[PDB]
Amino acid sequence: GFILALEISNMTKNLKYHYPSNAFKFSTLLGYFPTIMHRLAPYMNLSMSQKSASS
Amino acid sequence: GAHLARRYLGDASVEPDPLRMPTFPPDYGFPERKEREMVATQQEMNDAQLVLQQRDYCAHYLIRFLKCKRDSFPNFLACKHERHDWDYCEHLDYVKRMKEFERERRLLQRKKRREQREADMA
Amino acid sequence: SFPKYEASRLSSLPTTLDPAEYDISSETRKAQAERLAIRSRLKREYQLQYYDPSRRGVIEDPALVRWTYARSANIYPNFRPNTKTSLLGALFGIGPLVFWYYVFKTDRDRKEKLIQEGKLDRTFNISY
Amino acid sequence: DSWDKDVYPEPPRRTPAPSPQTSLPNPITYLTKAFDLLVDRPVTLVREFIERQHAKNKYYYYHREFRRVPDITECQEKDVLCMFEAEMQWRRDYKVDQEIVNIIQERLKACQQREGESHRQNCAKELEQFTQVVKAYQDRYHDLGAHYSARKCLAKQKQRMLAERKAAKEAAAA
Amino acid sequence: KRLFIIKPSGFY
Amino acid sequence: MLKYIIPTIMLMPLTWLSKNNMIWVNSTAHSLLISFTSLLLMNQFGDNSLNFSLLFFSDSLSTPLLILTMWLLPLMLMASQHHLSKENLTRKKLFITMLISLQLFLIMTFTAMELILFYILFEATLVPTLIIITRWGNQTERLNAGLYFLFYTLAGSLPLLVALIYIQNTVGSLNFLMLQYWVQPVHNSWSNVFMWLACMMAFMVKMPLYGLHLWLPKAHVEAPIAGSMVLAAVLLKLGGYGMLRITLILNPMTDFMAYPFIMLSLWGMIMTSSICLRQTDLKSLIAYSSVSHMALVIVAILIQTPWSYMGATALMIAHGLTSSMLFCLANSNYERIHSRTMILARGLQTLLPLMATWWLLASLTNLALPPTINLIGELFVVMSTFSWSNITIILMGVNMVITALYSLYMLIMTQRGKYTYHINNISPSFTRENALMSLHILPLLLLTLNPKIILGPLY
Amino acid sequence: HITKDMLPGPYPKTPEERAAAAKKYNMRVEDYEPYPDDGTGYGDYPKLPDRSQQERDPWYDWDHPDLRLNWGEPMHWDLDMYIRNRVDTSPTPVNWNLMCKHLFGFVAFMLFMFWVGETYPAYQPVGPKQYPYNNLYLERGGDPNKEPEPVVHYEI
Amino acid sequence: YRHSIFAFTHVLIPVWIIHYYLKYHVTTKPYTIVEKKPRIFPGDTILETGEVIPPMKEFPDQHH
Amino acid sequence: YLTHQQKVLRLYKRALRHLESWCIHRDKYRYFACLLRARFDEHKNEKDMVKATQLLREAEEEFWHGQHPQPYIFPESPGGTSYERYECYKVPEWCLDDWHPSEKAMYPDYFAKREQWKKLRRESWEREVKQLQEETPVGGPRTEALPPARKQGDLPPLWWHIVTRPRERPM
Amino acid sequence: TGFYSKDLIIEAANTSYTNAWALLMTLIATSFTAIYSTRIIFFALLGQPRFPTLV
Amino acid sequence: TLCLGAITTLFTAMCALTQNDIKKIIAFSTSSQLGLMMVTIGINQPYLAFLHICT
Amino acid sequence: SDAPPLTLEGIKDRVLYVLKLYDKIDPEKLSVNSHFMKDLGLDSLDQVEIIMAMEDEFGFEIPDIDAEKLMCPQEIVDYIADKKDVYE
Ligand SMILES: C[C@H](CCC(=O)O)[C@H]1CC[C@H]2[C@@H]3[C@H](O)C[C@@H]4C[C@H](O)CC[C@]4(C)[C@H]3C[C@H](O)[C@]12C
Ligand SMILES: *C(=O)CCCCCCCCCCCCC
Ligand SMILES: [Zn+2]
Repeated sequence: GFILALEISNMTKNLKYHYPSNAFKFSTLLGYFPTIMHRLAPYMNLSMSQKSASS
Repeated sequence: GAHLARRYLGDASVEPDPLRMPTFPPDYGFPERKEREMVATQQEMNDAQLVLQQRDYCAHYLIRFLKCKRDSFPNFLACKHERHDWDYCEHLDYVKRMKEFERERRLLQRKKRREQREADMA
Repeated sequence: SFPKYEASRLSSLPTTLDPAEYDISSETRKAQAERLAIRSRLKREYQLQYYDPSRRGVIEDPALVRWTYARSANIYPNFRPNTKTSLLGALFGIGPLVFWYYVFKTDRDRKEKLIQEGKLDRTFNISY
Repeated sequence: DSWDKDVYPEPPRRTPAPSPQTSLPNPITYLTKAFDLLVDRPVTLVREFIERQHAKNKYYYYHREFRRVPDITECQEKDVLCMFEAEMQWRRDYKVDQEIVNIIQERLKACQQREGESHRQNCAKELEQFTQVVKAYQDRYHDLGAHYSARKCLAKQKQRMLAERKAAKEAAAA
Repeated sequence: KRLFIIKPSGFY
Repeated sequence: MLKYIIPTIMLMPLTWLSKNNMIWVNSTAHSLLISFTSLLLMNQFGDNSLNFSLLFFSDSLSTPLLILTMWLLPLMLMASQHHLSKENLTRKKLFITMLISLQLFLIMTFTAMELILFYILFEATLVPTLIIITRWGNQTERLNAGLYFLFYTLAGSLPLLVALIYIQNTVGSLNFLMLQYWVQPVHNSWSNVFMWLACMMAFMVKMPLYGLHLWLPKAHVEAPIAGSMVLAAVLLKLGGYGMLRITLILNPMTDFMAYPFIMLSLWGMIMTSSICLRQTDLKSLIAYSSVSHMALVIVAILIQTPWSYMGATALMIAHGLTSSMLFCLANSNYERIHSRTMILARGLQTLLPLMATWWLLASLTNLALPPTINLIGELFVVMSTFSWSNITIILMGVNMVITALYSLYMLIMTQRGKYTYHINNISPSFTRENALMSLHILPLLLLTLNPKIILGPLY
Repeated sequence: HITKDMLPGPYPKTPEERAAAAKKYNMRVEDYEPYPDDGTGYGDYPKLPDRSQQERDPWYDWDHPDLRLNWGEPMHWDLDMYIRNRVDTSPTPVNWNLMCKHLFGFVAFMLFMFWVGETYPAYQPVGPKQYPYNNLYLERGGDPNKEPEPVVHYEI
Repeated sequence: YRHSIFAFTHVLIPVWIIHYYLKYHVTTKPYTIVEKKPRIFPGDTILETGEVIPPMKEFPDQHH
Repeated sequence: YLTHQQKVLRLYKRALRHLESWCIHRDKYRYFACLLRARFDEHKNEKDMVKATQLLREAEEEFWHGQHPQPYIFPESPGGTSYERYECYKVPEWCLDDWHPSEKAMYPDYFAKREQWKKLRRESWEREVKQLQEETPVGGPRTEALPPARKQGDLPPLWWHIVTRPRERPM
Repeated sequence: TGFYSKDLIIEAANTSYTNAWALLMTLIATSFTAIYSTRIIFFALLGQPRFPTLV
Repeated sequence: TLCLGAITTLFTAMCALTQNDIKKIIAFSTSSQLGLMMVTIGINQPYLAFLHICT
Repeated sequence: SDAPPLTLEGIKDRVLYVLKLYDKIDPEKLSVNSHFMKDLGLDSLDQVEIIMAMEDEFGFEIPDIDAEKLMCPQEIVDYIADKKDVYE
């Protein structure tokens, strides 16, 4: 891992562009688990609490 | 290890079954195997508060080691002589388990050979 | 060129990618004048009271009152029993009660038999 | 003594004699000596001063005794004056039975801690005694309900006697 | 250069 | 109980004969002494209850509710001083008179030994409660809130009277001590099913039971602060106390007649807890919070286990102190901004640092943080309902999650964040308000050290 | 002290009412969109976009910076849900549909592989551990009254 | 001096209170303080009775 | 709205910062910062508003597909790790009027100056009202910008809270 | 400090009757520990200072 | 527990290979280390898991 | 948190010290009251990156609405000082 990490780290200094890999954005956003669960379950629960439970 | 392929990606009877071993009788194969003895005794292991998993034939070396730890305090950079005695005896005990495994592995093949020969010829 | 953006309920369409922020017709920009015209008028009305040194208390916000009055006390007078309200009410209101009754009733009927028959482990159970 | 050894048994201790082998001095012994001097001594003197003050004034309190009264079985049906005393007696026994189980549980837990790793074997008269009393306690008081009473306790027994009596009849015929 | 730190009345 | 009944009655002459400016000092000072003497009721024995006379008695269930009832009257007097400042002197005395008479009926209700004496005093509490809401409430909705409160109770109480009088004719007595020995099992017939309902629905509407609760958000919100404190703290417990008594003469029919009411309460916990997460009114949010905690009490009384009754007794005492404190806290803010909207005033922890510590402690007890008695009572009910059915752990668990959410939602909404700019009249907390919050939280936490005095008869 | 004519009312029927409602709520008559008259008690309360407060201009001088509101602005029916603490409707770097597929795929793949690894355990080649005294019959609490089934291990 | 005062009002007075508490109120009740029995090894001496357990059986001497 | 000039200017700033995030190393960023500038330099002016929009819409699509998932954010900007970290320390000034006299006596100088500001604020309020109802159309103001004082000795209208706002690091 | 606990765990994990896929993830993760561990050193210690001028 | 740790010791480490914030990177290290402790519990080595906590 | 404060002189020196390192303006002709679009001949795109180098010096972003209103070095000093509460 150190050997793989070192060589991959050095590539950042090579003057060149890159690509926006999906597998990169999957790890950057924590597998999307927050963006979905922390945005969906609150919406479902808080919508039910007002539309069904109360009104 | 290395025999997992021989257990899944190959023949089955060639490789033993860890959950069921031993399969063949305990005497067939050797000339009156000498029963394994135990230096320690139940009353001695009980009074040393050895963990149950440590109540094996390798005991009576752990008991020696524990005495050194209590009788050398504070000398935690010591008692290494007793550490290897119990560790070495543990190493030998593990070998026997492999030796039990290797014995089982071949006897299954020998059963394959005997059945194959009599079945194929007839 | 690039794949478009799929807008969901919890993911609004970015304003840059919305095909209405670029074209600005005569009427489209006129509407944004009224929005800023009214909202700047309220900003003025708020600031007259906000900055007044002879005002101590709460600046009652009629928008806030209308929000609470619509959420609590104005619902029933605008309620009509119809197919949606009745079917939604029965499903949300009565469905869970019926669902839970059979889960517990079935569970307790099964458990009762195992105790009369002596097939339930209660060796050390003396706290109920 | 502080408590009755018969109720709360205690196996005799066996402290092995120290057998040091290393030349180093054991710090624990020195701390033990220092503790006995800076802590154990001043505490002992202050208690002894207080202990004497309790000898100048010595008053006694007594363990209340309740003489047995007729139980619910002898109580006449719907007779409150008799049912009342039997019910009150039953409740006191119920509380006594609860504490008896606590005594056996405390003995069970002390054994599991006194015997260390060798507790599954060395604690067999404690586990057995705990199992027996719990079975006895369960039969007497269990499933009665929040509004438990002597009448409800009696009915539970009578249905257990009938269930056990019928089983004996079937076995006897064979 | 100590400045005045505005806090709510801590007397009550 | 004449050592407590008579002095309470004497609070009425004291208020009316006291100097014009000393009405609040004498009633508060002398009502606190009555609370002090209420600690003599703790002479409880392990086998027999403390029977005083032919009319009144006190077991381990009545005692904690009596001490709680007599402890709130002095507190309610403090909370009422601000909003009665510009009140006519005679009308102000009539207000203190209604609160005294309400305590008089409560202390006789919890100690009544005969179940029709209980009914008369149980039903008599409506008149002083109805008058307080309808006369000294602020909004127009008090009138409609008073009607809802009156007719929900009577719709249940009146059948209860027919059942109670019927039980006396069949059994010959309604004395509670007699019923413990002359009680007979209830056969499963349609006639008994409706006897069972008549003996419980009156108490269910007061707990309240989910479905029959559409007066608590009206009464507990439109009432003055003193009305809200007693409505939530002691008046909801009359239904709980009533059920803990009358279930003695309903066995074994409670085995199957409890199912529809256990479901309403178990599923009513989630429904009411969820409602709190979307409330736009700080006083209504606290009011709905009571229906969820009293839902646990209904389930606890309907499963009839020694742990459930010990949990039910502790929960009722714990809720009374916590709910009374939450209403007091919501009122302190209302006395400044004079509006109940929860989002109107925010970041109050920056302007009232100490009052925000009372908010935290009230919220911690509301969500049942151990070892507070709120957790002890709630925990003992989960243990008992688990044995009743292992699946109830799911519904109990989900409510504990939602309970923490709405408790901390109001703490964050009103204490944290950023202060509202145009709110410039947040004066520092008065000593009266701080003392009012202490008198709730301190006894609530002290009960954790000796909790056996609130665990009820089955301890 | 607000009169009943400045408070929310029933669904507007004629265009004239929709004009008064828009003026009442401080909105353009064109932007004023009532909720559908479906009978769920919405009345004439304006239907605003389902945009959270987290995706409002952070730099604009709001009268309520934490709420991102303006004094006198019509509040969203679900404002309490859309405050900056609860629900975020901001655009994401990845499309919502693609996010669910990737997350479900990863979890679905991982769960299956654990099951595969459960029916094909990895274990070194060794016979079962052998213990003395009938496999520690007495040590494991075995009653010393019933005769244990003898177990003997031989050297090898 | 600062540590001497701290070690007196925080380590010495509390331990006096605890030791007084444990020695004369906690240890006077059954099973309040339960200590695991000391480990006894083959070839020891017991202080309570002077018993000398037999050392052990002879070992099949090994090496390595 | 925002004209057409401003959108490209805003997009250019975002593109560089997102590019700055991918590159990290300064030397790479300078190499690509000018390259990205060139791609803007190619299509400067160019008139043809209809075609101008097409280049911007294509630009926005490219930016969205290539934006960094986790762009660098300044610590004290929306999204930063220190955004509003000191809002809890910012107490308004009207709370000082509620101070007890025994604790005002600890700052005799500070509250002496406050009376001057409060005295100043009261006297100037009437002119500020006049200054606002004269420089405003009949149909109420149509912008949030406020006029300055058209005189000497007159303070700008609506200055009290703008001037007296809490400091950025009050403690 | 880490060696005396983490290394013993991996030795016991490899040589124990265990889930094969679960064991693999443990070994992969240990390699992944070095990659992000190195990410910290390179982007904070090595290279050239990317912080503002006045520090 | 073995699988619960293995998924966590791998997923959380993966999320850390691309995080920029220094605190978040170290946070995802804790989850990976906790997952490893769970794996230790899953292979019936409770005392190794305790030792890993202390170290 | 131990960070030395900012003075009016310190802000002005750094604002010019960054522009003087810009290879698009003559240092001799660079004055505090010197426009960017009307005196030193700079395009708007250059102005935008003027802010970026300015923000990266003081370590805090400037709103784009208020970023496209700083056309003089003195105005930058006014904005940076005002935002960070600098008075002497
Ligand atoms: C010992 C410690 C630091 C000494 C040092 O410089 O190393 C000093 C710092 C402040 C002191 C404490 C504070 O003075 C507050 C307490 C009051 C008294 O000084 C004695 C106890 C008391 C709790 C002190 C104990 C000790 O002297 C302290 C704790
Ligand atoms: C037997 O239990 C082995 C299970 C897999 C664990 C070891 C995996 C790593 C093997 C690397 C050496 C392979 C031989 C070159
Ligand atoms: Zn007021």
